[PDB]
Amino acid sequence: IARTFFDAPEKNYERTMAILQIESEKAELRLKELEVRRLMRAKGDGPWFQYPTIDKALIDHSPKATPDN
Amino acid sequence: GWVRPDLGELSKVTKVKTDRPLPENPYHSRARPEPNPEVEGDLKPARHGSRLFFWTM
Repeated sequence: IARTFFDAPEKNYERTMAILQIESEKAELRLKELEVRRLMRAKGDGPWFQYPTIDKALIDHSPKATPDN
Repeated sequence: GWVRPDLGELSKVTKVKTDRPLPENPYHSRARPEPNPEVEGDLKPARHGSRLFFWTM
């Protein structure tokens, strides 16, 4: 029975170790993503939460009809 | 000895030789804010996929 159907205890041991490593990595990445999102929302210096502003390529630079501008 | 200008002569854009220096900052503008850091580096796949609940991709 243990030879045909069942799995070796070493296989289950090392498989559980692999699963635990992957899931701990995922949990740490989730917590880091939460902290990054909070910091980017608070400070606004990152690539996220970049609300748009007025593009400065629209400003006319040629001399106008009045000098005082 | 004066000759009056023709049509379009007084509307020409001319050039002026002056000695006063050019105003380097005529708008009295102050220092501009520093831009955000941009994107650098090649794109790599996400570590363990989406990491959304139980999904392994």
